[PDB]
Amino acid sequence: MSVYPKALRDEYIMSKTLGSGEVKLAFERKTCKKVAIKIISKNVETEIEILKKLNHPCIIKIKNFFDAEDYYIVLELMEGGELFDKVVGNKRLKEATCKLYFYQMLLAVQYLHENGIIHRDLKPENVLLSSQEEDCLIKITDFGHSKILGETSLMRTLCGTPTYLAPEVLVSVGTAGYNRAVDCWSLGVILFICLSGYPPFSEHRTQVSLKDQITSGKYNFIPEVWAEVSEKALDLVKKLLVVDPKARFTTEEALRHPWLQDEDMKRKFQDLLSEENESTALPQVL
Amino acid sequence: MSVYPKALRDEYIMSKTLGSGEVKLAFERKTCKKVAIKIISKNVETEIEILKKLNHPCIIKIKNFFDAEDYYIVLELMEGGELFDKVVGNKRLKEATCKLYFYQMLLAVQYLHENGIIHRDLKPENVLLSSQEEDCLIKITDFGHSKILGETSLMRTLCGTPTYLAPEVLVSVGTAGYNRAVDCWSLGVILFICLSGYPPFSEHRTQVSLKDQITSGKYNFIPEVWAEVSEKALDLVKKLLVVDPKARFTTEEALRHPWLQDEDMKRKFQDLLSEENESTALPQVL
Ligand SMILES: Nc1cc(-c2cccnc2)n[nH]1
Ligand SMILES: Nc1cc(-c2cccnc2)n[nH]1
Ligand SMILES: [Cl-]
Ligand SMILES: [Cl-]
Repeated sequence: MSVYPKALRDEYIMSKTLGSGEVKLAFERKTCKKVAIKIISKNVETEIEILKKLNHPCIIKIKNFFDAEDYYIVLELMEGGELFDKVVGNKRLKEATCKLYFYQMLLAVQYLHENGIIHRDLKPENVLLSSQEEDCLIKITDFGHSKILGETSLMRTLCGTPTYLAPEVLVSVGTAGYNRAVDCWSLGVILFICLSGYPPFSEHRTQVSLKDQITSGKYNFIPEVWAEVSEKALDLVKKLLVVDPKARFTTEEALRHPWLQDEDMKRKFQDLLSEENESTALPQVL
Repeated sequence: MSVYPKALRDEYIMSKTLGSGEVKLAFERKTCKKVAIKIISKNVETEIEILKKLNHPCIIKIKNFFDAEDYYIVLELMEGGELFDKVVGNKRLKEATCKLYFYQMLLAVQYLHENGIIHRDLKPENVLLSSQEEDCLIKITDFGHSKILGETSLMRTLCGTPTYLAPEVLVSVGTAGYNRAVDCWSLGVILFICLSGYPPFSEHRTQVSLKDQITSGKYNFIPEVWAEVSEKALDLVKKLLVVDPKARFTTEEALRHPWLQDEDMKRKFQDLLSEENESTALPQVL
């Protein structure tokens, strides 16, 4: 009881659903190559604007866009699907795999912040794996909730005498420009789930409200589970799941952390990178 | 070394400067009536959008707009000029006059908030008097810094499970939707200046920083000055200059305050209103 717009249909051959909410597999007619088409029912203009400008190997790339009776966003296909499907229902990833994926999430999020973009909705369902192999490339998706940086409204206000300026505004100055720390919290919640198989904060088998657990920063620590996990890995989690956003670890601090000082891991990612990049490598000036 | 655009020039005869920063007096050709033309050098689109939709006797009305090499905003002329020029350099207004003007500022700001608009830059230089008479109509101007309401970004976020939501975001929930209280602070600083002739917070003859005076909410109280002012008037000032924005008086609470329960004042404003409105009164169905 619905059709695809003529414009989309002219360029792509639509196929099977990859993930409803919907995301469909499609074939670009010109190349005969698999693509992914994200259908948004009728903020998307901001998302396209962000996507088009951003260029990193661990951030999803926009290939095409259709503004019809619904929104159609053509993206590169990720054959591994969602990271969520690897962690769902107490399923746990090996420490090495966690590092390989985490490192990439850190590089991706560092890039975003470097470029003044805050994702705001990082989750295992927004981290996509490139292949059905455990040693693969990851890419960050869903820039729907993303925000463009600048405390510009406060900065403009501060340029004047605060004769008439309310105290709450002068108070906010202390915290202002730490909105990006929300993404480091999120990564910290992601890293906990990956390593343990379980969430740090939940309403399962507890009296304390999800709100209170988070505000206090008192995560559920199950020793039996974490015993199979290194002290370095847990130290990093502890460093990102810090209530004070000014005290919280940045992507830079996390990347400098001992847990990430792994040359084997760094080499594997570089090998996966060159493997992807080998297909489109133009001969070069020597 | 500059000219007015042909489009503006086709409709208006530009005249003398009313206030630089610039604001010029002009004559609408069709009516031979005095107008005020605000020239902004190349947010104005938001300001026009707000102005066009808002309709209250104590809020400036937009008559025309020109988007040229500069921005030109045609507004109703206010022959009394800025309220700032009545309070500048220890000059003080009589209590009755303060009430008449304050009441109108409260009605104007109530309207804004009722309609989901926060002015954000209320000052005596943004309050315009209709005539050179002390008993006159006032109108609120400069919607440049104004913001359109809705905690929509937090509201959208709260619709989900906060498994991955940062604690600072859950903390902000307590305060969220009290941004309008910034305008009540501002009015409170305005009312202090009008009644006393002096500002509540300044770096003049004091050790404590302007920031600290405001954050603490410790205004400069000079008894000798305020002795000539009623306890009701000062009680209202004390009620608006409250550090906690949740505890601070709203426009509704202020309008309900004993100081404003003045039928003589309310009658005078109504008489000034009908006097302005008499010119454009269409005969009506009886
Ligand atoms: N852009 C993109 C989305 C997807 C996907 C794959 C499987 C399930 N859900 C989403 N792949 N590539
Ligand atoms: N719209 C408007 C502005 C002004 C004005 C008058 C005098 C000084 N500064 C501004 N009258 N009416
Ligand atoms: Cl179809
Ligand atoms: Cl000219």
